[PDB]
Amino acid sequence: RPTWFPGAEAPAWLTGEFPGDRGFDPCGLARDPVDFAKFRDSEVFHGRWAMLGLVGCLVPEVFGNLGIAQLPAWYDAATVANTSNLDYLGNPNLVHASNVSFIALSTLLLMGPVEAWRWNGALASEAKSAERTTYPGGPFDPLKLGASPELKLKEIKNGRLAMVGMFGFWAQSYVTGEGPLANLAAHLADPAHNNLLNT
Amino acid sequence: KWYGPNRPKWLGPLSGGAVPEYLKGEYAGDYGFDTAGLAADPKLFQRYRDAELQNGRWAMLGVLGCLAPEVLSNVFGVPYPEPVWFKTGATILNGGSIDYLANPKLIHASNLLLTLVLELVFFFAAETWREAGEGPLGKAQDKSYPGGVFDPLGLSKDPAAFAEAKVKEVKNGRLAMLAMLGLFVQAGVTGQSPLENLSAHLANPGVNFWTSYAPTL
Amino acid sequence: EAILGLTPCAESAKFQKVLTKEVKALEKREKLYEPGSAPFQALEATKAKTQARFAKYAESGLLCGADGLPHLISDPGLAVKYGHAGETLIPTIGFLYVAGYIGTAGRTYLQEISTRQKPTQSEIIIDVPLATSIAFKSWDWPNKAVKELASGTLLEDAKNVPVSRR
Amino acid sequence: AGPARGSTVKVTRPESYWYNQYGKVISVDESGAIRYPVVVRFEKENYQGVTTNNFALDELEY
Amino acid sequence: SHSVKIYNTCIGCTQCVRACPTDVLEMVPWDGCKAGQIASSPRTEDCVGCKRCESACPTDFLSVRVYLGSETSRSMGLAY
Amino acid sequence: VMQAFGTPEKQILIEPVFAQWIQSAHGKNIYELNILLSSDSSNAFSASQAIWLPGWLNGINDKSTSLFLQIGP
Amino acid sequence: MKYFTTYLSTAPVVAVLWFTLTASLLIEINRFFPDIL
Ligand code: CLA
Ligand SMILES: CC1=C(C#C/C(C)=C/C=C/C(C)=C/C=C/C=C(C)/C=C/C=C(C)/C=C/[C@@]23O[C@]2(C)C[C@@H](O)CC3(C)C)C(C)(C)C[C@H](O)C1
Ligand SMILES: CC1=C(C#C/C(C)=C/C=C/C(C)=C/C=C/C=C(C)/C=C/C=C(C)/C=C/[C@@]23O[C@]2(C)C[C@@H](O)CC3(C)C)C(C)(C)C[C@H](O)C1
Ligand code: SF4
Ligand code: SF4
Repeated sequence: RPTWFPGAEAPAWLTGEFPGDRGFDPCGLARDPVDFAKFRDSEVFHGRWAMLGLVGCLVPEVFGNLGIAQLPAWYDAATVANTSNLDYLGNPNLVHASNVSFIALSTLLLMGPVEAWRWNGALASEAKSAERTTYPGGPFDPLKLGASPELKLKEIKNGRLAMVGMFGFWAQSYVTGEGPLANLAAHLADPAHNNLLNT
Repeated sequence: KWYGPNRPKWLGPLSGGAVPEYLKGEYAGDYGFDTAGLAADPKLFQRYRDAELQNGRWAMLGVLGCLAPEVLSNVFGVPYPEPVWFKTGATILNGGSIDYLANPKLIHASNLLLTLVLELVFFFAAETWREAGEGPLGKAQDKSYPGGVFDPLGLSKDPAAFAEAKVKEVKNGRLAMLAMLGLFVQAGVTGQSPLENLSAHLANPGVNFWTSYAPTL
Repeated sequence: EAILGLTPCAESAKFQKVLTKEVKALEKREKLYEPGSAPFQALEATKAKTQARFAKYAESGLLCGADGLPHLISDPGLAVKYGHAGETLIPTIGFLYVAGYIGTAGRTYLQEISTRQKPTQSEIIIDVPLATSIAFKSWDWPNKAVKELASGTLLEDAKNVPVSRR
Repeated sequence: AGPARGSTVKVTRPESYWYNQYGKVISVDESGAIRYPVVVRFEKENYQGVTTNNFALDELEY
Repeated sequence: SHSVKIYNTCIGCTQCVRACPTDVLEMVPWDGCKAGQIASSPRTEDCVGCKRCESACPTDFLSVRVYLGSETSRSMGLAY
Repeated sequence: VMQAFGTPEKQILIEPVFAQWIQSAHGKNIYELNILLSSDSSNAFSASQAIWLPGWLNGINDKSTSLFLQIGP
Repeated sequence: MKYFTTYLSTAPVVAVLWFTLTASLLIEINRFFPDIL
């Protein structure tokens, strides 16, 4: 079986039934098969939020460079909403939001139902069964294609990449003090002397 | 190097009466040395065995970690603030930071107590798993010789090679323990780096000794 | 370094006021005696100690309040960041070592005599050899503590613990 | 069945002082009319100051 | 009046009966214990509530039990 | 006993730093701790539509009111 | 003396002795190294 390290033997509980299995579980976190189904949902979920979060974090830089709008930087938006107004796509008549606590309240109030419904497996107040959803289909799959194990592996794989990417964005922004594409531009200019190990 | 009743012993050929009875050559590094009788109780002997291996393995990483940043600063031009082992530590004091490989984008740690508290918490977990012999990383095969995740290359699979390598481990461990005790006493007496101590005795085999410091006591 | 609105005792005027006030009292008492007499010598020893003590507090980075008296810092983060760990944090470790020692010695002696014929006679007449042995072997008490904890020999099981009608 | 004279039992009568504690069996009565046939002796005296008590079989774990 | 009740854990040692200062308890025949007697409380109109019987009883949680109730001149121990 | 023996400097006088921290976060500037409402640069302070803050800070840094009294040993 | 040491082993004697030593030690430390705050 393909594994994360040359020759490395898989655990007993990681067999290969589920997409993305490369026998990686040193810390033995999926011994309990009850916790493994939750973790599997959490992995895909974390993945999908990372992918959307990556795209949404590149969008200010791209829209800046292509002359679409002067959006704030991803690490500045909460500061902008806190001190001034957050105007959608530059346009001061769009959204124009000014108070960070009302944004947070709204975020809990909108995402609460949606999150409960996701967990419950339906638009109801009690879970249908003891199983996580993860691949709903129906309205969430308008193009009528999917849930094949190859596509699932494609989701898992891009997800994992985006989560490592997102960690990148956080650390980069702290260290370099500038935007992510700016960091790419810096490395592409002079790679021997615009990197981490050069000081 | 071996086990059994006719293994190497600590007084060499003249080691007839020099071996206590309870040391029957079952465990690695038995040269029949126990002159204070500490291991006469066999539960105490299991304890001490684990302790000798814990001190040893820590001593090995220690001596490597006390020498490596000095060597990196000497050989290569890595600009450590105070690269000596007994002077490292104070770097995080005052307003200074700790930068891995003297690169201020690497750890950039300035909070001593946050460092220490994280260490104690991590160790309280990992040492409690060690003592229990079961934890996240699995159940131990032997308390001192866990195996599993701890042996990823499978070098303990062969029984005879494992039996030898236990003797290699305990002998390197003992040396490292004497090294570390060396480092401590050298710093306490000479006040200089241990690579400077070596350089001073390489330049001059003669007076540059412990018997240049002994007259001052 | 002045933190929390406090001044260092080394550069506090109220600190000096206090030292003056104590030394002046001692001078007044000395007026009554003769410069060579032994009460005089006693009051001089007292005054010496006093000035020494204030000097010590001055070169210890202690922090004075508006009253001019030293104040202790007990958050460990503040203590370690501003060099005040000797006020509470080191004493903590020191107390917790000695309290763990006393506990360990007491528990040990009790578990030892509990296997005797009349265990209650060994509580009112102390087995002094046994007690001294335990007192001196218990200097490494975290060995026993972490062993008992991790193994499971620290706690009695609930089934063996007497309890009321609940 | 009864415990053997000299065996060790654990009391399971909740109102007793010796609940969850271990005692020695001294005597078992064999008549069926007796309501508490087993005599148990304990090391720890109760608040009354007695150390012995009669028990039924359904109040002991042996 | 107070209420004195006897429960089936009695072992017929007669100690409660001996203890009682107002003759409330007596021993009647029974087959539930080796001594073949149980305590009983016919004259509870004469019980003063002293609880001497419960102090005498040697069973683990007493077999005799006095529940104090309504006072009368008899139970209140009055010579007036 | 320290007061009785004429040595008030040997009292144990622990500062209440955790309550002084909370007071600092509410806007008291007597402890020089500069956090939350006592820092000018914080999000909590610079919250645009705060607007209760000038009144509040006037009140909390006035000795006459009992709005968070100063505290010590 | 044949049971005198057993008398000295009884709880109030051992207590008086132990407190006396422990007290004496703390007094002597507070003679040599006074005024630790
Ligand atoms: C072996 C002796 C010993 C040990 C290990 C403990 C341990 C404990 N006691 Mg207990 N206790 C003891 C003796 C001991 N006690 C004695 C002698 C008394 C009567 C005064 C008590 C009265 C007592 C009360 C009222 C309470 C505790 C509580 C506790 C628990 C919390 C810590 C504490 O409150 O300390 C406080 C300890 C004391 C107030 C007593 C001082 C104990 C002395 C200083 C040490 C033992 C002296 C002994 C003579 C040593 C002889 C050893 C020698 C022969 C080798 C902890 C389990 C508390 C608890 O239940 O926590 C949940 C609690 O409320 N203890
Ligand atoms: C698996 C395993 C192990 C593991 C592991 C590892 C490496 C796990 C790591 C996980 C990792 C790295 C998870 C990251 C998540 C990132 C997310 C969800 C980001 C969302 C981000 C979003 C939704 C961002 C939104 C916004 O940015 C937008 C779009 C615009 C901004 O203006 C505003 C904000 C910022 C709000 C062990 C422990 C090694 C051993 C064990 O045995 C087995
Ligand atoms: C066997 C026996 C006997 C014996 C014996 C003998 C000889 C015992 C000797 C034991 C001995 C000598 C044991 C030393 C251990 C040293 C260790 C663990 C070092 C770790 C070091 C570490 C983990 C850390 C190092 C550093 O933190 C430092 C210091 C500073 C930092 O800048 C850098 C780092 C973090 C890297 C008797 C008593 C003679 C007779 C009896 O009958 C039988
Ligand atoms: S309470 Fe007193 S009077 Fe009443 S029955 Fe008991 S012993 Fe007799
Ligand atoms: S009630 Fe108690 S005291 Fe009275 S006879 Fe029965 S066992 Fe004995």
